[PDB]
Amino acid sequence: AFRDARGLELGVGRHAMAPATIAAVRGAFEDRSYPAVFYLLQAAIHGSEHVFCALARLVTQCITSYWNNTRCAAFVNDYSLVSYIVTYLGGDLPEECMAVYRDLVAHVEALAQLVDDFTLPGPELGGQAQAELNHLMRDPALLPPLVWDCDGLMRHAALDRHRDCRIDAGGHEPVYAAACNVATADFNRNDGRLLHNTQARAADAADDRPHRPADWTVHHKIYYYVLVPAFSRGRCCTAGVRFDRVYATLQNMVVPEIAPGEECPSDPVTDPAHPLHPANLVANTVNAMFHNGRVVVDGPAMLTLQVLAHNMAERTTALLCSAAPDAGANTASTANMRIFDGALHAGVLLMAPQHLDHTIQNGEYFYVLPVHALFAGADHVANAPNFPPALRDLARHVPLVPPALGANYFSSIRQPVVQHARESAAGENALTYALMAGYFKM
Amino acid sequence: AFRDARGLELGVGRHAMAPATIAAVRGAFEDRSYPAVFYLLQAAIHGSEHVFCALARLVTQCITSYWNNTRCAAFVNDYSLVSYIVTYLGGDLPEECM
Amino acid sequence: HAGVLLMAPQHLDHTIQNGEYFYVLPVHALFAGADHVANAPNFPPALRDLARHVPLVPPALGANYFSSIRQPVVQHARESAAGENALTYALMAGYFKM
Amino acid sequence: YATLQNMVVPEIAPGEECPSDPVTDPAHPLHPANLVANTVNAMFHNGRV
Amino acid sequence: APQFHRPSTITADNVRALGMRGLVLATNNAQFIMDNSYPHPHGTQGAVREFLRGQAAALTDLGVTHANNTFAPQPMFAGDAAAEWLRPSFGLKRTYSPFVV
Amino acid sequence: APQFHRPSTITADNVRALGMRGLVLATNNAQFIMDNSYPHPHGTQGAVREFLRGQAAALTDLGVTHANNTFAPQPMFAGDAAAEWLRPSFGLKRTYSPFVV
Amino acid sequence: YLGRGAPPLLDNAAAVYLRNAVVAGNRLGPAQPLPVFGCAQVPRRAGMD
Amino acid sequence: AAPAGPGADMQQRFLNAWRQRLAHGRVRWVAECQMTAEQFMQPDNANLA
Repeated sequence: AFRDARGLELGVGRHAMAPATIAAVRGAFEDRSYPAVFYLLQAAIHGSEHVFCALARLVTQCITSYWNNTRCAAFVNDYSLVSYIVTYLGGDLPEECMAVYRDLVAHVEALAQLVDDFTLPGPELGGQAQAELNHLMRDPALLPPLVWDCDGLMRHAALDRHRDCRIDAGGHEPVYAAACNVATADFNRNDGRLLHNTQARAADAADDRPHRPADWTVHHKIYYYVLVPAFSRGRCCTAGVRFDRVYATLQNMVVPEIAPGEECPSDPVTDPAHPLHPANLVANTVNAMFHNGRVVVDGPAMLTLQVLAHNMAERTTALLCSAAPDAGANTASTANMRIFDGALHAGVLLMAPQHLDHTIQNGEYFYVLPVHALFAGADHVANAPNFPPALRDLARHVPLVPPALGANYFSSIRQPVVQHARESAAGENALTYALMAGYFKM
Repeated sequence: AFRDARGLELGVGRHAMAPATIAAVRGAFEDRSYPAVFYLLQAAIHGSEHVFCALARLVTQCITSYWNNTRCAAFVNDYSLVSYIVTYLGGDLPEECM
Repeated sequence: HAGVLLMAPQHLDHTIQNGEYFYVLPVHALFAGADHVANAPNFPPALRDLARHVPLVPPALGANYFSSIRQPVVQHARESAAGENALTYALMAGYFKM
Repeated sequence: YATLQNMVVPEIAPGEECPSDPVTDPAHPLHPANLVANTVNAMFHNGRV
Repeated sequence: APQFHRPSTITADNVRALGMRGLVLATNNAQFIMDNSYPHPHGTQGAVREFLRGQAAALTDLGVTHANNTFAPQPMFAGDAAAEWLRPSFGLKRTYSPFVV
Repeated sequence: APQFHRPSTITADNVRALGMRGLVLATNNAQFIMDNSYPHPHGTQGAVREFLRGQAAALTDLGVTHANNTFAPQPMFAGDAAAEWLRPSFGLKRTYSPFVV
Repeated sequence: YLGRGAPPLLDNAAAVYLRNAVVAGNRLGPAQPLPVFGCAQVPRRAGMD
Repeated sequence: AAPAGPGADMQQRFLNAWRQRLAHGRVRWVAECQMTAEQFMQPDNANLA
């Protein structure tokens, strides 16, 4: 009750998130029925520009379908996509369905502007910006819990060797890999090599330089360490994506051969010539997975999935990384304590716990890594296969985060921040500020 | 809280900028989808009286679409045009947009 | 003379480069995008911090002290929560000369 | 003035009418088959006008 | 004539011979019994690696049957253009609907 | 027909001899390699003035082939009229859509 | 900062930074940099009430 | 300064030349952004003189 007075104080009227754009968000995270086509697409796009503008049309179809069916904005579980759905697709989405995607980006950028109200001007210290000694979100010492690039990892390592930047990637130091297409698969490897598959076009590629704006990483952190735990109440968990089977059930193609004397059939039900017709369904293909998924996607647009040939993705690599405390906080008594926060290069965030469909298994595509104590389910981690039956009770009580991805007392975000997400009735819009205040540094 | 409490004290009832007309105009300045075509026309018109009555049919077909897609005002970034959007286009723009 | 104002930032286009059509100038401190100025090509990497707090206005377009609006009128814009219709009046009350 | 004047305006047949719908009408300037990469018409569609 | 119940049979030229539409029914029609008598010389996981190729290879091969149904992919991005010294480059995200009479 | 990898080649006539329908394809089909051996006599930016004239000239030939599709242009403003001493002058704000059946 | 005997934080850029942003102008903080031996001394006040 | 050179490069010149000047020490009129009235009266801010 204290903090939500602190937080609601900072709600001086900086920015608010419209109540319609809230219920239409919770309406996403809480859908028990949510189309698995959306999870598969993210794995296909995997963040890249080139991939997105290629598949840009498919997206526009899936949303408006889902926006008109359940009236809940989708693709919320990744900010990278939410950041594009604003910029690229301008007029496709209805008047209404955009506003939900404007506020998230807006209400993020509103939180990023607290910190610069509360910092004084001053010279840099450890090679860090002065605001970086104030707020945690501005720290490069963290990483977003989900990263599609090697770009952030470059900057973190580049921090002062005083702040000891190592990575155990499957247990070894960082190595960064150029790009990944059909020929290069390497989905199982534990070595240090890390893809950069997200690139504007075929012409510009490197592992040592980013192609993107300066604040890109910050807004991510603000999104995952604030908004998602504000809306989700910690009911979601990270999961490693298996790229073996994704492209497969994506590149299964029933696209009917079109006769020139006909037209392009748009109807998923009545048209025998549209790939979504129940006669074209052959179990566990894309157009057949739309039947299990109830999504409208056109046969000709199904082709643009060809661009998968032009870019592919590797695997989900667990990363420890270490840091010593700040240039400002480092005292001869402190120097020997470290902070360990794990992350996942090429990973995805689940939302709702569908374990009860014998038509959808738990461990087919996505396997569950509970990265951080903020991300653990009661009904996710418990419903995985081979969960010890004794821990079923205690699993309700505590997060099961495995120590290879980092434990509590060494992390930079402790337990008591978590329950502040669950136990605060302040609302969606008054938590976000209350959290941002929580993350200033002592 | 001074600079306002005075200005607000000048808010005695001179003019109210209507809240609906406030919601739109922000949406313009806040569009990251704001189409670059709208910028190009400005470079074209370049303030000309004549050039605007020349393209006067384009603007309408450009606006009313945009107004219908995002429900926001457009061409907000130059006052000259906004003065032209009034003294010329009376009945073309929708009942709502004027 | 014959310039154009850019309302909202779009830097993410790899479909649109930044220096294609409109090269950005920050005429006066009231108009400098904290975004825009930071995303220009070859923007010095060190200044990215500092460029957020302060505007960057080329001394060829005139400096703070030697302009007719010093800094704070800018911050009365950002900070004041008084609402759109209540701000503007406060500004028209800001410019009464001394 | 360059990329306003790089133009695909297709000629209209004498009996055919003036297309108002950009999608299925081949004679519309903004028609996708009339859209050529990074051109005036491809610009209007790039900005969806 | 590939056999999916013998892992050493799967190759690219065997999967390419049977097209995408055949691949649609080729997945269901197999027999539940698997044969380990002759393992895969590169390893058995090479068959899942081989599985993504045939479909991805058939993707751009599927649009060839649709070659009269689609357009040419444009630059979706700037920096990809023939000549930049007169006009600048846009890029075209294809939200249009390729179809041809 | 002017070659687009030599700047000195493009002139007024060589571009004007080309129509609006062929204007859009020649720009995307050019060669990515530039020759420094024979540049333009008046410079590179002197030809920049030269190409923008062609577009207007191409707009004309475009709207000349489209001239039969439009109507007689009226003045868009007052002050332009033959007789101002009996009735005054309007000008036609053009919101209409010239098309000819 | 009148007192002494606490380990300085490790970055001489920062340890000097704080002190200067604190000791400056304080009614109390040492005027002359700390004399190594006896004590720090309070700035003299012009007049008292 | 005096306006010099083309418009396009007028900013890049400035930046490139002023990289150090902006990075030497903080700028006065912006440094006062966060000053409360009561902090502005104390001996701390040296600008009172």
